[PDB]
Amino acid sequence: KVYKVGDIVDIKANMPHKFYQGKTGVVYNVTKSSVGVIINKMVGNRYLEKRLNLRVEHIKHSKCRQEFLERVKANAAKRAEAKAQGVAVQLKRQPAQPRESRIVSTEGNVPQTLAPVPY
Amino acid sequence: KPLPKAKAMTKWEKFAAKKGIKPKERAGKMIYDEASGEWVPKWGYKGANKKLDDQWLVEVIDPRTLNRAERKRLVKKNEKQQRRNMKN
Repeated sequence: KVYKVGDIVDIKANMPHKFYQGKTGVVYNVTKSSVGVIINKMVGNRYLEKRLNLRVEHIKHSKCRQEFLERVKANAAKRAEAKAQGVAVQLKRQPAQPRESRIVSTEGNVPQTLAPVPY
Repeated sequence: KPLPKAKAMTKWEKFAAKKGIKPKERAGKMIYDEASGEWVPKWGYKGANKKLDDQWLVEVIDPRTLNRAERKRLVKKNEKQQRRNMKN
């Protein structure tokens, strides 16, 4: 783990002193013994930046921008195919949908009735 | 050997005595830390001074090293003042 000026990291302390503990910011300095991050804090209804100076081992890289890249590459593939042929490809995602009709079967599964228990 | 006598006022015993600064009671060496809940020697084991050294974030060059330097400057100034007084 070696960090560069500008990358993104999250704070994770391995007690009662201070708790950001799970925010996400950009490295704006890398000194020998530590690293420095900035964090936009909601000062009432404004975003004013605090410059925190963490240590080395209390910070790790982030994967909050891996799915975007992987999906853009999968979309490159899908669009290569959609130009290779005349195909409706429907790249857009979709929110989870309501289910459809079904027919359950009580052959090896007879419904067992159960009542609530006492005290 | 002659009898022992060495009466220097070191300019602190002069300043403190022109006005009415009395000495301190010299009761104890512990303070009370609030979060945590221990008695944490003020100097004598992980003294409250050497705490900004291992703090897990400082909230603003590394500020902890600058703090160490600023402490060392006062230590060396105290030693120099003592040497000057002893030379007087």
